Amino acid sequence: WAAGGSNVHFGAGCDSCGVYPIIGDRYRCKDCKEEIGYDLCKDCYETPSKVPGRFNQQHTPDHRLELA
Amino acid sequence: WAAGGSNVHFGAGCDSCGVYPIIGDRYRCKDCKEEIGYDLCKDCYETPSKVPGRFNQQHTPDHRLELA
Ligand SMILES: [Zn+2]
Ligand SMILES: [Zn+2]
Ligand SMILES: [Zn+2]
Ligand SMILES: [Zn+2]
Repeated sequence: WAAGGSNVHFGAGCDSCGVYPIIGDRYRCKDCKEEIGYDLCKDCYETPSKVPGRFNQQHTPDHRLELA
Repeated sequence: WAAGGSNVHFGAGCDSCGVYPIIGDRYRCKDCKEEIGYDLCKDCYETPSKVPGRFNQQHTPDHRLELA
């Protein structure tokens, strides 16, 4: 069972703004293969933003992001 | 950034024993609704034993389960 439901993602936090839990939609990078994952909320997804990661990930603007 | 993410899944709980977070391996149903998730811990997946949540109108014995 998903924790928090479908509008609260207690299993990840935004790498750009640090929000936790991710409220709303969640976007997850499929290119960053580091174990920690790379995730962002919608606001940070929609905003042009250079955050390479919060846990020493290597996320480049060419990386692809999908929603869960 | 995913919390846990290795033997700790803060985005899911077992539908069989209600444990949360699922510590250890996590099995997720691929046939149940993408929205309404169905998850199990290792113990509940491997054990052949009735629990009151072992199958429902939504999650049915033909459903397939994958590892995370
Ligand atoms: Zn990335
Ligand atoms: Zn954000
Ligand atoms: Zn199912
Ligand atoms: Zn269980």
